Amino acid sequence: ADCGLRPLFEKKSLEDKTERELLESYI
Amino acid sequence: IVEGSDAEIGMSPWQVMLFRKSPQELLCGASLISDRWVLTAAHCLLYPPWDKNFTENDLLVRIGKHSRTRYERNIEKISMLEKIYIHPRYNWRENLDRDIALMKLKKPVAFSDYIHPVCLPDRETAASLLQAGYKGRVTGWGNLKETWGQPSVLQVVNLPIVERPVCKDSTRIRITDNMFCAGYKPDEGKRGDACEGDSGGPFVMKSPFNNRWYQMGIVSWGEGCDRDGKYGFYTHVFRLKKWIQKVIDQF
DNA sequence: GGTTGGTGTGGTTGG
Ligand SMILES: *C[C@@](*)(O)[C@H](CCCNC(N)=[NH2+])NC(=O)[C@@H]1CCCN1C(=O)[C@H](N)Cc1ccccc1
Ligand SMILES: [K+]
Ligand code: NA
Repeated sequence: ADCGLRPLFEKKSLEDKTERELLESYI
Repeated sequence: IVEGSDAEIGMSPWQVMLFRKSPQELLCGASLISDRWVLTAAHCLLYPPWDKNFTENDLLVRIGKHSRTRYERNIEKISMLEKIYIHPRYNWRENLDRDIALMKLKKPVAFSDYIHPVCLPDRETAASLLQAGYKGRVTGWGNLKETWGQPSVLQVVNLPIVERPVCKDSTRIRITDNMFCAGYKPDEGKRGDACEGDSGGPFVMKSPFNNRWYQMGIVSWGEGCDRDGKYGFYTHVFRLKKWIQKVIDQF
């Protein structure tokens, strides 16, 4: 289903204020 | 949550508050994993050393929330529990091994912009995300500091997963494969931790492969909160997934 | 206030 995809973020193509910090940690 | 910040609206739509019927009080966090199932820490429900032993009728859940104590008219949804399942090998005597419980809602909850389930990891997602130095995110309405206080809205902090030998060396309490630890090292120059009242809430990670949020951990225990050289301990969701699947399949 | 603060031509929502 669409588990894990937030109506007000991923579904609207909007990023929250700190998720980039998580993405960066994988670098 | 210590040294975190206020959540944005809808940032954590799987966040669940566990609430005692009377006296009315916030007990714990929890997370929504389908329209009918909510995951939490077992110690939120059963902890004999503190005289806690709640069943279904003692409790309700509140889903969709942002304010800690205000009833958010037309946004939040309240569910009674049909049944509670605590992991049969939950060890409250010693180290909270297997600190995990499932609560089945009496009726499915309707999803909204504020209410939406998180994913559980499969073997591959867990192998690739659950690595030392990768960051996940913890959320809760628990204490802002060790007491030895309460936020007015949901708090969020991002924290790196810590190497198992560093976790093990930080405490005398016996660490198992059913736990992992997260938090900055003393010298790392950032801070943050979960705290009392945050138990049951999710440690989540955003997959860089499919853009979905996965719940990797449950806030479980710590010694103090945000101390230098200590780390927060989290129930390892993927390791207990055979039990989660067994209960949802059977019930 | 209220299943609920402090302010709303509401807000993450009426009157
Ligand atoms: C019930 C939860 O709110 C709380 C979360 C604590 C998270 N702390 C940090 N720093 N991230 N868990 C607890 O309070 C658990 C329940 C029982 C006592 N406890 C502890 O964390 C003790 N401080 C340590 C402990 C005692 C006995 C067994 C295991 C751990
Ligand atoms: K009002
Ligand atoms: Na620390």
